[PDB]
Amino acid sequence: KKRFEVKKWNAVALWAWDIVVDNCAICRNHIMDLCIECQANQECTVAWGVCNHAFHFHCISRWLKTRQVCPLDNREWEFQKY
Amino acid sequence: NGLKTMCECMSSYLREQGKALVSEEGEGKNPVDYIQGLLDLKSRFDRFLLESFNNDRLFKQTIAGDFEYFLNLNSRSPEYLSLFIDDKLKKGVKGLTEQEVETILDKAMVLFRFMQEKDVFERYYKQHLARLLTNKSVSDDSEKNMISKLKTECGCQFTSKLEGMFRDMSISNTTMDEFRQHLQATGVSLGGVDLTVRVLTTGYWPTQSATPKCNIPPAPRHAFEIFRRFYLAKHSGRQLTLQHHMGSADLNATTRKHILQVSTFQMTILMLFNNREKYTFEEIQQETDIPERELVRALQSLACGKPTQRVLTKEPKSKEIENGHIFTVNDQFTSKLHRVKIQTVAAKQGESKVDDDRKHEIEAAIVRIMKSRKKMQHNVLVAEVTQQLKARFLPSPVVIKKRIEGLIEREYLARTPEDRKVYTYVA
Amino acid sequence: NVDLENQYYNSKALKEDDPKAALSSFQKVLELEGEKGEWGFKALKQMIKINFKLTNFPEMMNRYKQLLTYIRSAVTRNYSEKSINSILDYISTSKQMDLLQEFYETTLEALKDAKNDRLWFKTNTKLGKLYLEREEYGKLQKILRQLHQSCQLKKGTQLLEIYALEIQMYTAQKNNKKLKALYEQSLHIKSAIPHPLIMGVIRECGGKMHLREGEFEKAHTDFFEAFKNYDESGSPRRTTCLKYLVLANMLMKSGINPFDSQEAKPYKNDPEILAMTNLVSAYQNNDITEFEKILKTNHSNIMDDPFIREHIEELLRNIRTQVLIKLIKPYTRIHIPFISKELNIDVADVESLLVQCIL
Amino acid sequence: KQYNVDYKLETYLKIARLYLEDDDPVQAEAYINRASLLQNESTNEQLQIHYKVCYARVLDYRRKFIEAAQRYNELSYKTIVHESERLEALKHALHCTILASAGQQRSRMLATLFKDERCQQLAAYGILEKMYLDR
Ligand SMILES: [Zn+2]
Ligand SMILES: [Zn+2]
Ligand SMILES: [Zn+2]
Repeated sequence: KKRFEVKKWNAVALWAWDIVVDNCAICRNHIMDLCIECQANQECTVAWGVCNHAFHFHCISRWLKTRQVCPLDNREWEFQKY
Repeated sequence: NGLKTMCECMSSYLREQGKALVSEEGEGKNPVDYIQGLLDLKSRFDRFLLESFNNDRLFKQTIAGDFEYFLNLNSRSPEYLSLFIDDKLKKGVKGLTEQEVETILDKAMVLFRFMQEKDVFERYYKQHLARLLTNKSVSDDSEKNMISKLKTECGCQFTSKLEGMFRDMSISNTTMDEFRQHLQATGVSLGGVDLTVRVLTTGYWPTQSATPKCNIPPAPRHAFEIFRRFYLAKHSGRQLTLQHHMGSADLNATTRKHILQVSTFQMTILMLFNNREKYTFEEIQQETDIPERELVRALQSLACGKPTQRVLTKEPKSKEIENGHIFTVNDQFTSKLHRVKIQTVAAKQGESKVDDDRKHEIEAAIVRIMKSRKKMQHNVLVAEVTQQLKARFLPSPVVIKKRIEGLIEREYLARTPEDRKVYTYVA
Repeated sequence: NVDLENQYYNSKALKEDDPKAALSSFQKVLELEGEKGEWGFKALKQMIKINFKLTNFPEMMNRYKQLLTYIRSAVTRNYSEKSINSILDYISTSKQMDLLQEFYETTLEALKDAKNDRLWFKTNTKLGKLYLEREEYGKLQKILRQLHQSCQLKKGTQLLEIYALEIQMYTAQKNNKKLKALYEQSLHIKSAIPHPLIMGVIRECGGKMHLREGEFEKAHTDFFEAFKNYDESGSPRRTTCLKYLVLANMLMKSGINPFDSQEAKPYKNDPEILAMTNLVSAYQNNDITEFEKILKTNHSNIMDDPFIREHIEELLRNIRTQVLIKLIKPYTRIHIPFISKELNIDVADVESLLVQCIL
Repeated sequence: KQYNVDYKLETYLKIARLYLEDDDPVQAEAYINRASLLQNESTNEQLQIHYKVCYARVLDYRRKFIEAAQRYNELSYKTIVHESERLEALKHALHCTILASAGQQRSRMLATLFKDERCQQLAAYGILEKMYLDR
């Protein structure tokens, strides 16, 4: 017979990905690399989209030179969050 | 041949009515009744346009131009529109017919059409729907219909994130049903307490702060632990950072057993009060991780103006209680009602340098838009502008988008939408 | 209303039995009730559910019917919908088929003469799902025809729901042509607010149709959208969508590792997905021997589906062509048997591949 | 609960060197990647120097040699770093450059290492001298 007993509880959570990102899928190097082209010849930053797809700036730029879609989801790519 | 005089007289009447109804000064009247009057006058003008002129195109465009002339004067109108929409949708008892509701929504949509800057409009939607998190008290399907009709003419991103709001709520209730089914299938004693977990998303829902770490009582802690263990199973790759700002709970107290309604922090305060009497404020604050700024609202809500229920009072009766006000537990049966609730605190708790950063952002955007001039078709300019900056989250491509959208007002960057090929090239 | 809540909670506080004493208290509450208050509705719900534990079916049907006549305009439609769903879940866990359909058609007629556009549609679609669960086709034709007549745009959600229902119907009996027609009809719609499970089925059907037809570009987009929608909703239809996405990415001249996408990274060590993981580790970074070993080591999982089987001949061919192209770059004149040795195939097939590549 | 940047960085570096003790490259690479994510806000330069050292070490241990040699050569010029471990880093850079795959990058780094006068004092100089002229 506890003094107060809990009967209901409407908890609120906030799910987030355990790994935000570990690889730029144009160069197979992690996002904090120089995107291989900058590694050989030496600035280099990451870029994001609406689909939350982090890539190297130079990799996504050279992809967008001839293409206009995100490499992973194959939909229209536009810049968001630098 | 002689309708010019009537047109001029009605335009002057519209001008005087608009300058009377803008009321940038002399405020003080009730905002909700003011907005109701705005709705009434707009509907009166709509009725005049329809019934007498027989929806003539000339009169329609002239009244549209009139509305654009006298409508831009006010600034904090979208907040008023969102307030009116929330008020109408909250209480559907008066006018449950969907036709009147959808005509009101059509009026709101056409009024929003003549206006721009929907970002503040939707952040106000976020503010009103944050403080949907409580009991629904809505129609749901009407919200779905209005958001669908808005998305038909608005597009993506914001419409998709509101669709994410609805999808998140629905998937949360289905996951709750699945967890209840799992509890029924595999009986757990600690599952005797009812759990109504309503997990949300982080990429779409608004964020308040990092939230405190208020201690959980043993039994709710174990219940949330078993829920966490279940949720880490099934689909993996995510964790649950339980918050404490929002929440609804009930508690059985004292003598007839009365059911009280508390909101998270009050529950933990009472649980700490339970195991031992004669508890002072510093003792409570020492081991509950109670907040600092938002603590003010709850501290002056548990006393100092309570209703006739009078569930709990403090012996240091004063307007301010700094450090050493000793609290005491008392029966205080008073009211005979068995569902005494302290929800009234929600009806009164809502009341009551970026300069250099914004200057730097504006200057950076302006120098980027004039200086770059590089060969772009539609997106490589967005790449090179963020390339030029050394630090990120400073670009914020949304500002580039709005700059290039508003940059079409004259010759420069006024290129053909149908073929977005020539963009002054490298000049 | 003061004594209303007190009496309702006094009747509730029994909580150990129901010897008609709580029922009489609820009847008195209804007698003192005013004009269609939610307290009366919840009292009726409580007494109905507590008397489910005490059988007495005829009174169940009678007071359920009176509750449905009460819900015409007494409380916000969300509360009534939630109560209906909860009572249906409560009565479905104990089977009780006969009273189940009795309740179903009583609800159908009650919503027919009550509000129809927003409440009868959802109940009718729930009945359609329940009747699909029983695969008692033929009469479902009548059900879908009456639903189609009722809905028939500014009704995107309803049209998407009925499209999903009829797509499930027509894929139940292998009606590929009608499935393609329905997929096109749903594609004509450009504005809707789908359920997290409804869109997934139609996206899967469209991806399957694209894969079977011959185009291997839109199939990946459709399957990826289906998997993204399936990640939040459901679980049975998760692994197969990932497998089909992997196959689609296989057939379209490779391009970006599908498992490198963050939305599907954790689904790598699942035994049902380890075959696909090894297949993508072999196809990328071209390797004939690893691909052959992975194919041979798992005949059970790979060479048993009616869709992977038809597309392993298109596969095992692009990899060899890529190997030939990579090896032929530095040389200028070579022996055919030298190609035969590394390509691991006879000389005649080497000549066939070479003539196809040259042509 | 978040403690501080310094504590997380030092624990990451400790676990990374412990991994390198028992040649575990993948976990060390993952932890150095999270350190890469969290290092842009760090304030202590000694932690940055140790981070560069362990980054070069993990890059060398991952069988990738050209970039490891470049990182070692860059680290060999640090003023705060004492001369003894500067010479150690230069020796590691020479060992990494010699043991690599022939290419333009190898020749460029070879010439750069030959230009430095400190490498003359290094023990394994004859191999460098023979490598420079393409013997
Ligand atoms: Zn990259
Ligand atoms: Zn780069
Ligand atoms: Zn994408």
